[PDB]
Order: sequence, then C-alpha cells, then structure tokens
Amino acid sequence: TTLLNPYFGEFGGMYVPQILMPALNQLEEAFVRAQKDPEFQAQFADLLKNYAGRPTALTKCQNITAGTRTTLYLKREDLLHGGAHKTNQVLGQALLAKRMGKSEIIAETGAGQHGVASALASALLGLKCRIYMGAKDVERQSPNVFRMRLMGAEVIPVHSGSATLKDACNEALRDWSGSYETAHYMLGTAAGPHPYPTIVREFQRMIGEETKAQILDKEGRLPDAVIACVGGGSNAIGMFADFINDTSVGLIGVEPGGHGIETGEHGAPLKHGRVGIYFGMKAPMMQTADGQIEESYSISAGLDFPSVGPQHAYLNSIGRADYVSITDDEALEAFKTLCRHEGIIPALESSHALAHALKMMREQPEKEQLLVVNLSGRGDKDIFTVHDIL
Amino acid sequence: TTLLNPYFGEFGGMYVPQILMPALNQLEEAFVRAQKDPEFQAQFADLLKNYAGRPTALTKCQNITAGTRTTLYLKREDLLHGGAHKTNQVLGQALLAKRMGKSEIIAETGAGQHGVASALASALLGLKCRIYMGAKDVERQSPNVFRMRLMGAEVIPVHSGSATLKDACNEALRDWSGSYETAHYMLGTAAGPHPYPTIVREFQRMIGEETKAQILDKEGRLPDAVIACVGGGSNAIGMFADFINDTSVGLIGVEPGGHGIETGEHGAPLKHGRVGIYFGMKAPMMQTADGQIEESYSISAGLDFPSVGPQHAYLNSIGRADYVSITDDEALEAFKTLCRHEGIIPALESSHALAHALKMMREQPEKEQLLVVNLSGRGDKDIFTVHDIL
Amino acid sequence: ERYENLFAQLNDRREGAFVPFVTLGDPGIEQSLKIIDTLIDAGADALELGVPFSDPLADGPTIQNANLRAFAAGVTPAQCFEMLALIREKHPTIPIGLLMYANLVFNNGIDAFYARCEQVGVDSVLVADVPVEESAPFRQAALRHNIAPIFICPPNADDDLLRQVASYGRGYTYLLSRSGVTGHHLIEKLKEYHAAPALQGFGISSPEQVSAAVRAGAAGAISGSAIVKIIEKNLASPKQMLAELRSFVSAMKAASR
Amino acid sequence: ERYENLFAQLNDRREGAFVPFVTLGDPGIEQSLKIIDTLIDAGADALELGVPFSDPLADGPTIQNANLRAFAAGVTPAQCFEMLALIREKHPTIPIGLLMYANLVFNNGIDAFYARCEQVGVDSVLVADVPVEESAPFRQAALRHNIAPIFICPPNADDDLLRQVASYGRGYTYLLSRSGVTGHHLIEKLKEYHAAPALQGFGISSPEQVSAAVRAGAAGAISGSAIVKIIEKNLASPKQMLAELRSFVSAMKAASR
Ligand SMILES: Cc1ncc(COP(=O)(O)O)c(CN[C@@H](CO)C(=O)O)c1O
Ligand SMILES: Cc1ncc(COP(=O)(O)O)c(CN[C@@H](CO)C(=O)O)c1O
Ligand SMILES: O=P(O)(O)OCCNS(=O)(=O)c1ccc2ccccc2c1
Ligand SMILES: O=P(O)(O)OCCNS(=O)(=O)c1ccc2ccccc2c1
Ligand code: NA
Ligand code: NA
Repeated sequence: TTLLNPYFGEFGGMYVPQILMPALNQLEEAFVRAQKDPEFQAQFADLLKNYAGRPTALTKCQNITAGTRTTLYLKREDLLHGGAHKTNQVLGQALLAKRMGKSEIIAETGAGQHGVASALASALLGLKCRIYMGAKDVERQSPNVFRMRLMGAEVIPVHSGSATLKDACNEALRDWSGSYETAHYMLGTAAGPHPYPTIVREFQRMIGEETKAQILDKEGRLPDAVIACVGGGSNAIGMFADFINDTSVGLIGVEPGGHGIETGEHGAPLKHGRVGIYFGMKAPMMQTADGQIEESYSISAGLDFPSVGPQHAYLNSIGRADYVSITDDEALEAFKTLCRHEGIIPALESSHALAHALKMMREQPEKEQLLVVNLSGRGDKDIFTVHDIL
Repeated sequence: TTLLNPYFGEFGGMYVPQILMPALNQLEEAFVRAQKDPEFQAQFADLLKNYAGRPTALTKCQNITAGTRTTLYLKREDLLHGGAHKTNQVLGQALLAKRMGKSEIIAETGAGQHGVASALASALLGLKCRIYMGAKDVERQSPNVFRMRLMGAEVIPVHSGSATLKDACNEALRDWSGSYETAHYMLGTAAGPHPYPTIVREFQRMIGEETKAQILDKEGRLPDAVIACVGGGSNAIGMFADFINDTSVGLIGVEPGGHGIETGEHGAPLKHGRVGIYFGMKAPMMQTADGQIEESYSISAGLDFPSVGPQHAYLNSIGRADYVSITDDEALEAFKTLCRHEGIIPALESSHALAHALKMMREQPEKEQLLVVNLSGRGDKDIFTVHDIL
Repeated sequence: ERYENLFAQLNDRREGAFVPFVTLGDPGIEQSLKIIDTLIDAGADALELGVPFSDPLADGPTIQNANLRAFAAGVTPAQCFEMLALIREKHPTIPIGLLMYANLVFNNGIDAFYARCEQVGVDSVLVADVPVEESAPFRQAALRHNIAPIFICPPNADDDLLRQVASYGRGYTYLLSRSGVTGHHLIEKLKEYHAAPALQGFGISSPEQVSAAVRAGAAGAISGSAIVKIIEKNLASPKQMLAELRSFVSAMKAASR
Repeated sequence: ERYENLFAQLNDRREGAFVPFVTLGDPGIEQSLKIIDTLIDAGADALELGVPFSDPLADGPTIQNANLRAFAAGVTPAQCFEMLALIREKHPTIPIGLLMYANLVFNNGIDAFYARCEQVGVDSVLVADVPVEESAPFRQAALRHNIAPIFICPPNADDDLLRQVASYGRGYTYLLSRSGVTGHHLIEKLKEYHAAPALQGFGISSPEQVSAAVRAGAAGAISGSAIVKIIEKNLASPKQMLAELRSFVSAMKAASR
C-alpha cells in the first residue's frame, strides 16, 4: 500500500526489485510529510529565490512574431542558476535526502545538465554526490563532466549496455538497491518508479505557477497554449501542472523527431513507441519488436530518455494534452531564429518547443493566439554542435 | 562647454580628435535628456526586468566562511542574461542610440563578453552591430565570436598594434570619427572620453542600488565593505555608486596582479602604473618609460583594459575607495573554492574580487565583518582555461 | 508440479537442492545447450535460466556480461523458447525456472507469455523487477497456466511481506542473502506460514555456503555468478569450460547431501 | 617665426605651400633622414613629422603601418629629437611641425616637451587627440616656448569653434578636408577672424587637389599617406624610393605655383 496513487490511468507503478520497495516507501512518506511542513517549504523557497534566482522572467518576443497575430512569451528557465530548469527540483530532492537523514546522493545524467544540477546542489548542501553517466555520453560531454568534478561530485562512467542514459539509469538503481540506507537516488526527470513522477512534478510546479501569475499580470488572461519539449517530461509537467484544471489552456508537449519519424531515428515514444515496462514504470517506450529497450535519437542530447513520464502518457490518453514532434532541422532553425531576432541562445532541447510554436504561428499567421514556450535552458552548451553542423 | 563635469578631480576629460567632439556633445545631451525622461526610464526598466532578469539575487555563502566571523554575500550578476553585468548598460546605451536616431552600433571587446552583450542587445532592438576585436583575442575567443555572429553581429579582427583590446579600442574610435552621424559607439567599460565614464556608471548603478536594498532587508544594516574586480571599472563603479555617500561602507576594487606585481606582468595600473593620456582620458595606465601604451596581463581575459576608469583613480586619490591586487594563483584558488563549497562557478574576473574577500576573512578570522562581493559573471567560459592549468 | 516432486524426493534423502543459474545462449546456443547438459549431469537439482535482456538492472557485472555475450550471438526470446522446448524434451523431470525482466513478459501479452512457458515445459518464472505490489497480473497468469510465480523474500522483510510471499508464491520461495544486485529467522517464519520451500540466492559461490543454507533450514541454494564466471574465463576453451563447470557443480551439490 | 616668413615669401610669389608628412624613423633612421632631405630638395615648403606612437587612433592603415615599421627599427622619442636637431642643423629655414599624440607630450611633463621642441628647432606641434576643449595647458606651454600650437578646423565647424581656432592657433590653421582618419566657406571666415594661414589636409594625394585648395583660398596643402605609400612600396629599393618621392613631391609643389 502507498499514501499516494502510483498510477496515472494505466501508466506508472513501482516496477523495481522487491529489495528497493522499502526505499520507495520511505521516500514517499518523507515527501508527503515534507509537503505539509511549513519549515521545509520555507527552506525550499529560500533556496529557489536567493540561490537559484527565482522567479524567472516571462519574456515577450517583440520581433519573431512580427507580421502575424501570434503573441509569444518565453518562460526564462535559461536564466535559472545552472542554466536549466533542472536546478529547481534537485534543490527539493536534496532537502528531502537530508530530511531522511541521508548523507549521500546518487544521480544519473545523459547530457550532463541534471548531473551539474545535482553536483551544485550537493556542494551547497553538504551531500556526497556520485553521478552515473554512460561512457558514450561522458565522451561527448567533457565540459559538464569537468564542472561536476569541480563542484566535488564523483562521476562514474557506465560501459554496460549501449553506454548511454538508460544504462546509467540501470547502474543508479543497482547502486541504490544496496545503499539506500545512507544514499538517496536523485532521479532527473518526471519518470521512473512512484513516487518520482509525482515528486519531480511538484518540485517543478513553480514554473507553471509563475507563468500563470505573470501572464495574468501582463495580458490579463490565460494563454491559449503552453508549449514544452519532452525528454523525460519534467520541464513540461512543471509548466503544465498549474494549468491542468484550466480547460481552456492547451498543453502541448514536443518530442524529438530526430531525422524524421519515418526514418526510425527519433525520440518520440509517447506518440510513436509502444507501452512497455522498464525503469520502474509502465509507459510508452523505444523498444524492439522483441521487447529490448532502445535509445532515443535527437540532435539534442537532453531529449535522450528512451521513454516518457507516465503522467504525460495519461494526459495524452484522455485528450487533455497534445503531443507532437519536431525534427533536428526544425529545432536548428528555431535555435538560429531566436539568436538572431531576440538575442537569446536557447538550448537545443528547448528549441524543439520553440520550433513548434513557430509552426503554429507560420501555418496560420492570421490566427489570434497567445502562446507561452517554456525555455527550459540556455544553449551556450550547444554552440559547438550548431557550429559544426553549420 | 559641457552639461556635466568631464573630470573626477584631475582624471578624465575628452581627449579625442577635434572631429569627434560633436559626437561626444550629442551623446552627453541625449544622455542628460534621457535621464529626465520617464518614458526612457520605463523602457530601460522593462528591458532590465523582463528581458535581462533583474533584480539579481544576493546570495549568502553558508559554507565558505565557516569557522570565521565573516558573513559573505555575493551579488549575482552571473545570473543576468548573457552571464555578466555587461548586459545592464548595453541595454541602456542601445536605447540612447535609438533616441538619437542612430541605426548602427560600434563596439569593442577583448574577452568578448561585452561583444556578446552588444550583439544580443542589438539583435533585440534592431540595430546593425559591428564589433572590433583584436586578432589575438579573436583567436582565443572563438566561442564568443560565434555567438556574436549567431546574433547577427559583424565581428572585425584588428591586426594593428598588439592585436588586442587597446588596438580594438583605437579602431572603434577611428570608425566612429567618420560614421558618428549614423552610428553609436557602445563603449564597454567606465572609461574612455566623457561622457562614457558617467553614462556607464549610471547604467550599472542598479547593481549597488539593489545590493543596498537587499542587504538592508536581510541584515538590517549596510555592509562593512563591498568588493569588486576592476578591469575598466564598470562592474565596480556599478556596485560602488549608491554607497559612495555611505561613509561607513568600504569600497574595495581589485586589479589583476597577474604573475605578481614585482614581475611586471600584471594589470594593475591604478596602483602600479603611471598617469597618462590615452583612449580619450587622463588616467593611470600601463605604459613604457617613454610613454608607449602597454597591455595588461592577467589569467582572466576580462581584466585586460590597460588603464582604468577615471572615477576610480579619483576615489582612490581622496581615500574614499581602496584598491588592491590579486594574483593569477589567488584567483584560481578562489574559483575552485566557490565551485566546491557553494556550487557556483565564478568568472575568473570575479574570482579576483572573491579572492580578496577570502583573504580579508582568512587573515583575521575572528574579525566580525559583513562583506559583499560583486560576482560580475559566471565562469562556464573559463572551464577550459582552469582545466588546462590544473 | 516438478518442484513439489523434487523437494519431496530431496526431503526423503535429507539433502538440500543445488540450483545453478546461467543465461540462455551464453556464449552461444550450442555451447549453452552443452553447458546446461553438463550442469544436469554434474548434479543440478533444478535450473534457473535467464532470457537475455538489454537492461538487467538487478544483475551485477558478471551476469551483465553474460547477457552481453548472448546478445553478441544474436540470441532472442523466440530462440530461448526453442532452447527450452529442446531441454525439456531431453530432461523430463528437472525443474526449469526462468529469470525474466518485466518487459519481456509484458511485450506480447502477459497471459500469452505464461501460456508459452507452459507449452515448452517451464516450471516457474521469476520477474526480477516486479515486486509483490505489482505482481497481481503476473501471478494470476502464472497460476492459470500451471507456472509457479517466484516471489522474493528480502533479508529485512517484515511480517506483512512474509505473509504475502508465503500466500502468493509457488514452487519455491526466493530467499535473498543480502541487498544489492547479483554478484534463520525468516526461514522459520516462512515455514510457519506454509510458504513454498526456501532457496537461498545471491552471493552463494562456495560448498560451505550450500551446507550453511541447508543447516539453516533452507531447502537448498542457488548459484549464478560463480557459475557464469567459469564460462567467462574459458571462452577459448569449450571443453575445459565444461570440465570446470562439472567439478564446480559436483562440489556444490555434494555439500547439499 | 619660420611659418610667418614662409607664408610671407610664398604670398609674394603668388604660390601655395606644399607640406609632406612622414613618420620619423620610417623605415629606418638613416633612410628616413635621406627621405626627408629628398622631400626638401624636391620642393617641400615645410615638413610634418610624426613621432612613432603605439596607438595612432587618428591615422588610417597607411600611417598605422608607418608607425609599425618605425617601431620595428626601435625608433624612440629620444632618437626622434636627435633626428630633429640634425635636420635643423642642415636646414635652417624650413618650417618643421611635429604630429604628436597626447601621451608622448604629457609623459615627461608638457612644459618640458615644448622646451625640448624649442631647443632642437621645431616650429609647431599638432597633438592629434587634444581638442580645443583640452588644449589650454598644451597651447600655453607651446607659446611660452615659441612653438606654434596647431588647431584643427573640421568641415562642420560652427562659428564658435572658428573663433577659438583663429584665436588660439599659430603658424597655420589645419583645415580638415573631411571627417574620419588619415588615408571655401570656412576658409573665408578664418581670414575674417585673422586666423593663421590655412593648410588643407587629409585625402590630398594629387597635383590638382593642391591647385584646388590654393584656388579655394588656402595657403597650401598637406599630404601624408600619398607620401608614405611611396615608401611602403619601395622598401627593398631605397634608391628608387627616393627617386619616386622626388617625382611625386616635385609634381605636387609645381601645382602650388
Ligand atoms: C535544458 C534541458 N531541457 C529539456 C531536457 C529534457 O528533460 P525533461 O523532459 O525532463 O524536461 C533536459 C534534460 N537532460 C537530461 C537528459 O540528458 C540530463 O541528464 O541532463 C535539459 O537539460
Ligand atoms: C565578467 C566580467 N567581469 C569583469 C570585467 C571587467 O570590466 P569591468 O571592470 O568594466 O567591470 C569583464 C570585462 N570584459 C571586457 C574586456 O575583456 C570585454 O570586452 O568583454 C567581464 O566580462
Ligand atoms: O550468485 P549470484 O549471481 O549472486 O545470484 C544468483 C542470481 N540468479 S537468479 O536466481 O536467477 C536471480 C536474478 C536476479 C534477481 C533479481 C531480484 C530477485 C531475485 C533475483 C534472482
Ligand atoms: O594624406 P593623409 O594621410 O590623408 O593626411 C595627412 C595627415 N598627416 S598630419 O597632417 O600629420 C595629421 C595626422 C593626424 C591628425 C589627427 C587630427 C587632426 C589633424 C591631423 C593631422
Ligand atoms: Na523521451
Ligand atoms: Na585595467
């Protein structure tokens, strides 16, 4: 039995070895208690405000929408300490770990952004941080690896499997299965076994809460739609959460289309994958006809999680949220356009969300619409990639 | 005649060719008028808040001062859009250019940070931006050069002289001397001919204004001292300005000591140079016994301006502000310490200010003192440099 | 069925059961079939066979590499079931248990998976990443097809869990020797709750451990990594591999008598 | 003194003055001294000599490289003054003007600088980066040492500036041909205000420009880059350099008669 529902419709659950259930139960109880603790909320708010830099701005594009009836705002998570939305929830999870009396932190990372977030939070809060990262990713993310070590984190390459994110995810769970007594697993997205999809959403919810307050102040009404890229689902559910009960507000998630859905080289399991059971949850995923887990391809390393958060699969199933895909080329064009017309360098992940907003605008230029794109992170990290391609 | 005093004691002035005086007079008049225009102030405030991300946090270090009676706060300019304080004043100068009816922007840059700031502001406000950069710096700052071009800016290598900042400064003035009718020169620091030292200070003054409000709210009193690195003097005068009349508040500027003052390889003209006349102003500078202008050496590319703002030389002369130096090694240690104990990666420039604060703390650990260090920028840009050295 | 008979027989001889584990298809289909026959001829009372999976998040480096080697041979679930049918056609009484990961069971339908197990002659299925909390559909499908659903009793298991494991489990109760991945009081309470005979697993790699488990009250012991290690260090020597496996298994089984 | 005599003499011949500019020490001390002698022998009425400076922010690429070449030869201000003394010892009447940048004048004391100019025989000093607004100490020191402080009259100069330039200037008034760096109505008003004779500079590189300036009312014309260009394209040919410089200067001066 659990205190909270581990499922979102048919999606979710706690598919982990029996030995790990006590850890999940403990975490769920610690989370529920923390959520009712004014002292915990105050500490979390203080860190978000005075350390991370919240609230983040809501920027109105004044050039990219010229000639159309689209008004576009960008929620500036690129300005959060660390350069991405990842920082929000790691601060919350780090506080939870300390609440349970844990002194060690285990984290997985692909692009390394969550790894950096985990390392900075651990350095600030005095936690021993060890990070698992696929060997292939370590090779492609030397900068982030060095930042993690500079901040005192221990980076561990994972050579098993495909040597990428999913493999790092496995190693994290393997480690935790025998160290949960003193170590907390700081999962980086709104996926994995319950209570993680729930915890990550609640610790990223301020994105949507701020956006709502800011858009009401600036436009006097709610947006017609909020748009966010979907790798694992954390930045998107963070933006969506506070708007779920506002039926008039569209919720659009953008998965990576890679070289094109028809090529099979993409990372869009929600709309083009098949439901399976892996990484502790029942959710749509990238898998072979036999049931072997595959990797997600995208020009952006951050949209590499081969599955998707269960709440997104649920929101899609009931028609509350709509999911689409954007290709490498579409994301690249959005990246270049924002740089040149707004002076903001977006993360390639976030560029997928922007690319879809641009499409909504361009396809029907005379359609009056108020859109908000969650700019999940800055793209200084993608400068070289964009450079080599161009 | 001028509307404002071009001098700070004996320092400052307008030492430019006769042909450029009309441009300086026009700029001074446009500035004075803009400062009395509620509409201009509102536009500037809107950009600072909704585009750049002001106000920036004032972060209390909770680990680096343990065991001492020093309480240290960091003014987080590293969280400003662009990653450094440079963004504040470029937004103001870009608005001034438009107020005068100018459509083109000329800028000089060494490390490239101001170049990036100028490019992003120009992209946002629809100004044609051309940036002069010493050929040597272009070679050492490929990332920033690409960011400038991505944002639509035209980067022009300067091969004359030593092919560095001072040479780029010359080229900018050469260009402006024959294009001031349609182009505005967006000087990057609180130096150069009047009215620039004044304009840059007023357009960076919010750093100190916010710090004062924030420290009063958090500690109920003013700091014992505010500390900032000094390259040209903009981030430091931005922090100092609102505190100048608060006699109890110490103002400490930190120049780069390079390999050591005694080696001659440093960038500390205020305390170890000699007053001269160059770049349109009378100020202390790096120069040979004959009077030829030299370059400033520092591990940090940003503290490369071979002279210093006239207001700093004045504040030092009357004893209101104190200036010191910090070596490459001291800055490197401060950089590593902040990364590991606070989870913040500081710019190597800013690390010089932090290094001095650390010295004030360590030299007299039982001295009760409330210090604020201006963290002028983030150091993701210095990761490789710190890596190679280590 | 086969487990009930095995334990009844072993009990009559006052001996414990020794059950080795190997990955199907490691290092190849042919060599794996030969390895399995050697294990049986050496004294194996039952078998624990793993179907190669891309992400064995419950296994240590040893089994991880076993899965990798099998994938290098192109071993698939379909081929594993062909191997299983052949093994059963050759050995009619030895209990055969599969070590699965949930997605391979869920992939083509849970009910369909257990139906296939029943048709090739499999006796039990242990789904590594399915805790009692998510076990309903798996245990139900298992029972409908006369397959024993294997449950895990951790070392820090509370009374509540003990009762559930004892009531839902069949064939044998898996007694975890420790936390982590592959590489006395609980035993008594399991018997009190009429749980399926207990088999201790994880870390068992020596004869004395097999004797200790039996004396503790367990019906036997399972050994995997220790077995797989013999395979991984004799790849270039097929014959010696079988010879060493035989000596190992014969030594472990002797400890159970 | 020398300027007043030169213009008085030129006026009596109804001819304009041709004043070439070169960087002292470019491409070397010896060749520079020879270049200067050739200019004088070719018809130069006066000279404009630049002291190599690290940051000539008022000069275009041509002069920029002239300064660079001089620095390559290790030319310093001290050596420039030695050259100047020698030049004056050889040529007693030709007006000699220096093109300076403020720091070189301020370096060892402004008064001291003009005193040195007077002792070696220099006639005027133009400080490129000192506008009328900052000229007080420079013009005062110049006058105390009988040195003519050269002021710049831009093409878009207002009446206020015209009056200041006419009152503060001596020797000759510098008439800028355009804005930017090195590479009729104002003339009349200057005469109305008793300003020193006007010399047009910047962009003057052809004989007809020299004739146009004189007919416009100017007392003469200055040419720099055009002169320096002849030097920069004959480095490997010292003799031809002097030969080409002579032909150029003789042609320019002829246009002034
Ligand atoms: C800026 C930005 N925007 C979007 C995402 C995608 O994840 P999300 O869907 O959880 O929000 C990431 C994730 N990055 C993951 C996986 O690579 C990490 O380990 O750093 C990101 O860094
Ligand atoms: C983060 C940071 N902190 C400090 C400074 C020094 O200048 P300041 O003294 O004007 O504040 C710089 C300057 N950078 C100059 C000179 O290299 C540029 O052209 O980008 C900076 O980028
Ligand atoms: O000697 P070893 O390798 O340590 O352990 C033997 C494991 N083989 S096994 O019995 O097939 C096996 C494998 C993984 C499991 C996950 C969690 C519940 C139980 C499990 C049983
Ligand atoms: O043919 P050129 O090179 O275009 O121009 C000749 C310049 N030589 S000069 O007269 O020594 C000279 C040089 C620079 C100046 C800066 C601004 C005021 C006037 C100046 C006079
Ligand atoms: Na995904
Ligand atoms: Na300096």
